[PDB]
Amino acid sequence: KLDTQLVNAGRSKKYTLGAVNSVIQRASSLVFDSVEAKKHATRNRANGELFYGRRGTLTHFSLQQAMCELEGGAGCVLFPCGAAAVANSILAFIEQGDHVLMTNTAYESSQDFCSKILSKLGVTTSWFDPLIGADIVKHLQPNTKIVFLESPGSITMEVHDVPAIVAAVRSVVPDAIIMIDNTWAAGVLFKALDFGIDVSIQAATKYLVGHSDAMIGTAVCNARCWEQLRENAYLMGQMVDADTAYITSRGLRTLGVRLRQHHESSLKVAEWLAEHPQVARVNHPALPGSKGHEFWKRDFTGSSGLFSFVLKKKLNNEELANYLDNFSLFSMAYSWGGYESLILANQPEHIAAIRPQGEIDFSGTLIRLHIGLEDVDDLIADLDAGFARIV
Amino acid sequence: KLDTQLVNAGRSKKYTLGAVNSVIQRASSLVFDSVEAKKHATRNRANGELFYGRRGTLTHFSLQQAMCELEGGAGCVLFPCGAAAVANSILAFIEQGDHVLMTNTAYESSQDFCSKILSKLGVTTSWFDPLIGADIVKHLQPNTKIVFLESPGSITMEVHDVPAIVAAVRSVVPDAIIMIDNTWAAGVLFKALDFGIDVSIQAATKYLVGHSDAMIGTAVCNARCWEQLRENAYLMGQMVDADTAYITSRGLRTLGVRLRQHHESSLKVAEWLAEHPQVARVNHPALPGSKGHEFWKRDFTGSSGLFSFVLKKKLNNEELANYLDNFSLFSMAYSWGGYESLILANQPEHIAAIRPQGEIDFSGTLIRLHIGLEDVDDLIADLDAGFARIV
Amino acid sequence: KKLDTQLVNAGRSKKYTLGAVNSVIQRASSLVFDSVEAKKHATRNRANGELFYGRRGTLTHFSLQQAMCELEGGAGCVLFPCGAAAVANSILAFIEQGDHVLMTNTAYESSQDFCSKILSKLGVTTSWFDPLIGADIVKHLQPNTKIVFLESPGSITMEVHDVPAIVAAVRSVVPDAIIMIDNTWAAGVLFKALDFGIDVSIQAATKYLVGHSDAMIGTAVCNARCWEQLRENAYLMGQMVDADTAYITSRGLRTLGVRLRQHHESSLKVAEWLAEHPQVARVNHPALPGSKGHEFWKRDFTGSSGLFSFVLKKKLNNEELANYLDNFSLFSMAYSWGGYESLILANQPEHIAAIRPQGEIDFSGTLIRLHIGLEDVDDLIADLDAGFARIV
Amino acid sequence: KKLDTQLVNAGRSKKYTLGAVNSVIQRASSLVFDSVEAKKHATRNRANGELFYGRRGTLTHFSLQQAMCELEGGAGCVLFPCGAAAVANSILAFIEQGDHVLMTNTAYESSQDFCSKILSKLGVTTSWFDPLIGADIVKHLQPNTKIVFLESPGSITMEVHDVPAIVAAVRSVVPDAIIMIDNTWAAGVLFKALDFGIDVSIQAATKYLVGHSDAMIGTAVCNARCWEQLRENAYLMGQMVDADTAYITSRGLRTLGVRLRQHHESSLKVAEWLAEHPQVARVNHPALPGSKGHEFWKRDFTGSSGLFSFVLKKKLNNEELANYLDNFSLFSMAYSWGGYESLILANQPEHIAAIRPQGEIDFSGTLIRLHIGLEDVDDLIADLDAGFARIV
Ligand SMILES: Cc1ncc(COP(=O)(O)O)c(CN[C@@H](C)P(=O)(O)O)c1O
Ligand SMILES: Cc1ncc(COP(=O)(O)O)c(CN[C@@H](C)P(=O)(O)O)c1O
Ligand SMILES: Cc1ncc(COP(=O)(O)O)c(CN[C@@H](C)P(=O)(O)O)c1O
Ligand SMILES: Cc1ncc(COP(=O)(O)O)c(CN[C@@H](C)P(=O)(O)O)c1O
Ligand SMILES: [Ca+2]
Ligand SMILES: [Ca+2]
Ligand SMILES: [Ca+2]
Ligand SMILES: [Ca+2]
Repeated sequence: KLDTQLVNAGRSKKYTLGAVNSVIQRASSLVFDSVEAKKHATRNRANGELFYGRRGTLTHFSLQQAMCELEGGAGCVLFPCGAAAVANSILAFIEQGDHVLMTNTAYESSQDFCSKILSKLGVTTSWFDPLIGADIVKHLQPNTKIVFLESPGSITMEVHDVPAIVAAVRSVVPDAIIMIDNTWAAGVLFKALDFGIDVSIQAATKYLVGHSDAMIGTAVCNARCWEQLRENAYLMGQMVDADTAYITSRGLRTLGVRLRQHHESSLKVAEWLAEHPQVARVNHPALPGSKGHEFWKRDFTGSSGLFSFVLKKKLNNEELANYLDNFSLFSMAYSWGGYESLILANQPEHIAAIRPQGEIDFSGTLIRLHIGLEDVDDLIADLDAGFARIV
Repeated sequence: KLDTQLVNAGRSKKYTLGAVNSVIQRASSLVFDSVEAKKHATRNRANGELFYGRRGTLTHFSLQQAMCELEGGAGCVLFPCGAAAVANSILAFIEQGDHVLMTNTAYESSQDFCSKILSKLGVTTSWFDPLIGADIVKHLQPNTKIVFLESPGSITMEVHDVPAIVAAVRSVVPDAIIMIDNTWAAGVLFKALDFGIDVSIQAATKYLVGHSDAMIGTAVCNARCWEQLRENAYLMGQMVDADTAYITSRGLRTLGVRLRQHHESSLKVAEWLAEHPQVARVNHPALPGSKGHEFWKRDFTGSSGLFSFVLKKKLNNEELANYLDNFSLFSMAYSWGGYESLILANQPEHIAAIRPQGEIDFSGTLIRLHIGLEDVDDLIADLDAGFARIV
Repeated sequence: KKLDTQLVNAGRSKKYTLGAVNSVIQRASSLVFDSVEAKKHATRNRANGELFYGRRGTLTHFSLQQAMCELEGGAGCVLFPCGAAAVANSILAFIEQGDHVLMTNTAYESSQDFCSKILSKLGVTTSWFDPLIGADIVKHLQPNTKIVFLESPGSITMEVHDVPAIVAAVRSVVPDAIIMIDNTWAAGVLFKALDFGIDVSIQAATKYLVGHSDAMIGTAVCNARCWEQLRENAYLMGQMVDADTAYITSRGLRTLGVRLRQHHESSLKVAEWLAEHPQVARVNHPALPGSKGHEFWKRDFTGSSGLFSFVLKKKLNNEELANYLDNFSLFSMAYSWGGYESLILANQPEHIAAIRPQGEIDFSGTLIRLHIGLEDVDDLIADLDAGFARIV
Repeated sequence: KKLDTQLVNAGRSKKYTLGAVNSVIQRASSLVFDSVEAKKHATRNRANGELFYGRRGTLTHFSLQQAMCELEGGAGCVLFPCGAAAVANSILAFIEQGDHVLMTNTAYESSQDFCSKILSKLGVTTSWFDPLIGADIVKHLQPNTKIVFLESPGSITMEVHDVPAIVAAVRSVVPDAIIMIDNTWAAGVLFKALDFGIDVSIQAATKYLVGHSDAMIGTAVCNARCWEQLRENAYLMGQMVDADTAYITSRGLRTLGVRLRQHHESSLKVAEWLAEHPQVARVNHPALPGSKGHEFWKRDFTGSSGLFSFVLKKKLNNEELANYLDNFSLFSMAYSWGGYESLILANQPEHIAAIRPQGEIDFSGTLIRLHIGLEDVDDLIADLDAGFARIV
C-alpha cells in the first residue's frame, strides 16, 4: 500500500540507529579501522558500505534504498538537481556517432543540453510529437541510443502512450536506453520501470522535497542500466549532499497526503476553468479531453497539481502585467511541487521556440498553474479576480 | 593582507543582513513580485540577481564573491564536489576532435574522466611529466584545447614550473584553456590566475571546508573563460547546496590560522622523517630537495599539510597491516584538509598504474600523510611507534 | 481566513523570505549595528522584532513568531527548546513565593513533576483537579491561587475539559488568575484556546507542528495581557530555540492541515474498530462518542489529531505485555507522537494511578496509547489485529 | 594529554562517529525501543548515555557531553540553549526559598538580573562582592549562603579573581556551598576551574567554543558531587540544546587551540600598543602587566583569549562617541564575542557603575571593549589609530 510504503521506505535500523528518521552523516573522509576493513569497503564501495563521501554515507544509502523500493529499481543514482540528473543520465550512455530521440515537449534545459552540449561531441538529436505512439518507428535510426520520454510534457502537459512507444522501440532498437523524466508523477503515480523504461529520472526538487527549498535529482535504474549510469555519473563527480538526501527522504513521508490534495484541488480548478468564458482550453492530464488523457487514466494511479490552460486572449504586455502582478495567493516563480501555489505565463511564440520539429496549436496566452495546499476555493477566487482584470 | 581578506571575503551587507555570516537562503523557487521584476531578474540571472535556485541564492552569491576576491577571478562556478569541478570544467571547453594534455600526476579520477569518458566523445588525451617545464612544447598538438596542471601533484607531490609551462603553451596554442587543480594550496598559497592560468579548480571539500564533513567543488575563472564555463556547467545542472555554500564561506574564516599550523607541523614532520633510518625519501614541497621545491619556494606563499614519504622497505601485506592498523592518532581514510591527521599507503605498482606515459623512480612503500591540528610532537611519537612495528 | 490558506502563508512576509518561498535561515549570536543611532533603535525595539542579539531572535524566529500569533490569535509567541521547557518556564514566569498553582491531574507528567519538585522548594504550592470538574472548579480555588493550568485532551487518558465552564467559574472567583493550557494535542489550531478566555496556549511544537519526529521546540502564545511578563521573565531564564529549528517548525505548519485531516480520519476509523473489538474494554478518543468530554470536543474543537488510548479487557502480565508490544510490524515503541509514523506505548492502571494526584482512575485493564500516523489505515488495523491474536 | 591533540579527538568515539570523522547528526524526539526489555534498559540508563528520548539527548549530544567532560575534567556536562540559560538554570537547580547567593559584582549583567529579578521573588536573596576581595570573601558569607558565583575575568572590566584564595576562604566557612564559575572567557580550557575546587564551570559556548558567531549554546560541566542535581533539576525545567548545535559546538572545539593562540597573540599586541598610546588612560587585559589580577592570571591560566577593554582619557560626548564608533572599517559594533570577526562596544562609566552592585568603579573615561578576531593585527591597529584621530 503506497502510504505505508512511503512512511517506511529506507528506514532500516542500520540507517536510523534508534531514531525515526535516518541519521545525518556528514562526511568526505570515511575511516577504515584496518587494512582488511579498507579492502572490504573498497570491494563494496558501490554496494552500500562506507568508503568515501563522494559515493555516499549512511544518509545517502537510506534515500537510495527508499527510491529503489518506491520506483521498483535496482539502483538509484543521485545528483545535485533534476537538470543534472537529466544531463548526466543521457551523457552516461552516449558516444560519438550516436543519435538521441527526445520528445519535443521535454523540459527546455533537457532540450538545450542536447542541442548545445551533445552536438559538439558528435551526437545528434532529433525530436518527436508526444502523441506519436507506435509511429515513433519513423524516427528511429540504426544509431539511436537513447529514447527520452517526458509524460506529461513540460508546460503543455501532453501524456504519452508509453506502452506503444516502448514496444515500438524494443522492436527496432532493442539496445536503446529508454529514459523518462517522471517528475510530474513524483515517480509513484506512474511506475515507469514496470512499463519497460530503463531509467526513471526526477527533479526530486519538486514533489519529493515538497517544500520548494532543497534541490536534488534522482535516476532510478533497472538492473540492465544501473552500473553504467552509476559509474559514469561517478566519473562526472555527481552526488548530492547528505542533508539534502535527508530532507528528500523526509519529503517522502508526506508525499501521499500531499499528492491526494494536489490531485483533488487541481482537478476542481481545471474543471472550473474548462467552463469559464475567458478560457480556450485546459491542459490537465486528469481532465477528460486533455491531450493523452486516456493514457493517464489507463497508466497512472493519480495526479499531482501542475497543469496549464490557454486564455482566449493573447494578452499584450500591459494586460499580462495587470493579470500577473495583482494575484493574492498565486506567486510568480519557476519550479513547482511545493505547498505554495504558483503561476507562470508563456506566450504562444515562447512555446513555438521550444517545440522542435513540431507545431503549436493554440493562439492565446498559456498560463501554467501549480496548485498547492491552500484552500481550493480561495485559489479559485484569486483566479476569478484575475479574469476580471483582463476581461 | 590574507588574514583580513579571509575574515571579510563575501560578507557584504546584502548577504549577511545584520548577521556576521551570510544568511542561509534555501530555495528552488524564487519569487518575482511583478512581470517587470521577472524581466529584471531574467536579464541578470547570471549576474547575482535572484532568479532560480539552480543559479543560486544569496548564500551562493556570497561564497562566489569571496572565491573571486580570494583567487582574483572574474567568476566562480560551483559544483557538488571537486571531482565534479574537474570533469565539468574540462567538458565545458571540449569538442569532438580536441586534444587534452594533462600532467601524469593529476588526481586519478581526473585521469579516468579523460580516459574513460572523454575518449568515447572523440577527444584524445595525453600526458606529461610534471617537471617538463618549457619542454611541454613537444606534447602540444595543433588541436590541443586544454592543458591541465596540478601542482603539487597528487600523492607524489611534484611541483610544476608554472611560469615556464604557461609561456610555452601561450607561444604555441594561445587558444588553449590552461587549468589547474589548486586544491593543495587551497587556492590562496599559489595565485594561479596571476600566473596566466585560466581556471583554478578546487576540491573545496579539503582545506576550504577544513573539517572533513562537506563536499564541494569550485572553479575560479578569468574574464576570458568565465562565461563559457559557467553556462556549460549550468547546462549539466552543476550547483552546490546553499548550506554547503555557507559552510564553505565559514571555513574560509579560519583558513589562515589552520594553513599556518599545517605548514609548521608538516614541515617539522618532513624534516624528522628525512633524517630517519627507515625512510628513503620525503616528498614535501616545502622541504629542500623535494621535486620542484625551487618552484614552490619562488611561486607559493606557504604550504598546507599534505605530503608523502617513501619507506626503505616495500612492505609485505602482513607488515602493511602491522603498520597501518596500530596507529593511535593518524586515521586511515581518503581525502585530507581537515583538523584530523590521516594516513594512506600506496605500493610502487599502484602508483605505476596511475602515471601514464611516465616511469616511477622509487621502490619502497609510499606513505601519504595529512598533518592535522594535533600536537606535532604527539604525531611524531605515533609515527616513530609505527617505524618500530616494521623495523 | 481559511485554515489551509492561513497555514501556507503564516509568517511569510517578504521581510522574512527575501525572495524565497520559505523564510531565510539567519544563524547568529552577534547582530551588527551600523551606527550608534542604529544600535539605539535596535535596543528600543529589541523585544519588538528588530535585530538586536541572537538570544532575542533573528529574522527566522521573527517569522515563526508571526506565524504562531496569526494561527493562535495571540499578541506574542514565546519560544523554548522543547515542550517541557515551555510548560515549566511559562509557569515560572508568573509565580512568586506564596502563590498556589491549580493544575489538571491529567497534566503531562513532567508538568506535574515541575510543580511538585521545583515549585515546592520555592514557596509555591500546587493542588490538582479532575478534568471533568467543570464549573465545580470553584471548590479548589484558594485566595492565593495564581495559575489555573489546563490540558485538554488529557495526557494518555484523553479526557476533554469543559473549558467554557472552567474559565467562567475561575473568572467569577479569581478574575486575575493566569489561565494556561497545554494545547499540544490540538496543534493550537483545532481548539482556539485564546478565543475561550485562556491567557496562554502552550505547545510542544515537537509534536504536530514539526510533524516528523526530528526537532524539539516549545511555544507559548500569549494574549496582550500576559505577553510582556512571559516574554521578559522567560528571557531572564535564557529561553530561546535555535534558528534552524524555528525554520523547520514554520515549515511543518505548511502541511499541518493535510496531515491533521489524515490523522483524524485514520484515528477515528481505528478507534471505531477497536470499540467493536471483543478484547477491548473502552476507547478513549475525543472524537468517539462515549469518551470522557466528547460532547465538549464536538462543541469546542474544529477537528481531531491522531493520538488516543484504549483499555484492554485484560490486565496484561509481563510476558503477555512483551509478546504484544515486541512483535508489532508497523507501530513502533517510543515516546512522543505527532509525526508521520504510528507509535504505541503501554501503561498499567497502577502506573497511571501514580500520576493522577487528588483523583482516582476509572479503568483496570492495561492502557494502550496509540499515535496513528500516515500509514494505510487498513495495514494499521491489520497490525493491531495480529497484536490481539498474541494476547487472546 | 596535550591540548591540541585532546581538542581534535574529544568526543570522537566510534559509537558517535560511526565511520566518519565527526560525530553523526542524529535529529530526534522519539527514540525507538525494539522491545519491552530494551525500553526497560533505556529507562534505567536514560541519564547515562543510552538512547531514551530526545529531551535527554541523542548520540550527537552524548558526543559533545563526553568532549566537554574530557576537556574540563568533569563527571558530567549539562546542555542549555544559550549561556544565559546555563547561568540561570544552574543557579536555580541548587537553590530553595531561604537561601543566599553571593555573586561577583563583575558578573555578566544578565546573571545579575536573574538573581535580582527572578530569585528575589522566590525567597532567595543575593549580595555581591568585589572581584579582588580574595580571602576577605569570608566577610560576605552568611549562614544561609548556598552559592558563591565567580566570573573570571570579569564581564567588560576584565578583573581576574584570586580563585585559590576565594575557594579556600569559602570552604573554611561554608564547606558545603556550591561554587560556580562563568568560565566563558577562558573557553573552559585556559583556566581549569574544576581543578581549583570549583563545583560547576559554566560557559556561553556561543562564544569561543562555537567560534564563528552563528550558534548559541550553554554548557555547565560539573564535578561528581553536583552533577546529578544540576542535571535532573535542569531537566525538569526542560533544558536541552538542538542536535545540530551540539554537532557545531563539537566541531568548533577542533580549531579552538589554533584560534585561541591567534586571539592571545593578536590581542596582547593590540593591548601593548594601546597602553603606550597618548589617548588611552588604562588597558584592562588579563595578560598585560598592570591590569587587575594579572599576577593571578599569570599563575592560574595557561593562556589568554582575545577579549579585553581599555579606558580612554576622554569621557566621550554623544557626538564624539558616534564619530568614533560609526566609522570603523574592520571592527563591527555588536554584542557577543569569541568569533573570527573583531568587535567593539562602548560603555560610559555611569553605565558600568549601574551594573557594579555593592562596589565602586575605578575609572572615569569612556570604556571600550574589544574582541580581537582573526584579522591581520596590523590592519586592526590601523583601524584603531584612525579611530583615535577621529576623537583627538
Ligand atoms: C520536468 C522537469 N524536469 C527537470 C527539471 C530540472 O530540475 P531542477 O530545477 O531541480 O534542476 C525541471 C525544472 N523545471 C522548473 C525550473 P520550471 O518547470 O519552472 O521551468 C522540470 O520541470
Ligand atoms: C587534488 C584533488 N582534486 C580533486 C579531488 C576530487 O575532490 P572530491 O573528493 O571533493 O570530489 C581530490 C580528491 N582526493 C581524495 C579523495 P584522495 O586524495 O584521498 O584520493 C583531490 O585530491
Ligand atoms: C501534552 C504534552 N506537553 C508537553 C510535553 C513535553 O514536550 P517535549 O517532549 O517537546 O519537551 C509532552 C511530551 N510528551 C511525550 C514526551 P509522551 O506523551 O510520549 O510522554 C506532552 O505530551
Ligand atoms: C561571560 C558571559 N556569560 C554568559 C553570557 C550569556 O551567553 P549567551 O549570549 O549565549 O546567552 C554572556 C553574554 N555576553 C554577550 C551577550 P556581551 O558580553 O556582548 O553582553 C557572557 O559574556
Ligand atoms: Ca502565497
Ligand atoms: Ca584521531
Ligand atoms: Ca514503521
Ligand atoms: Ca569586518
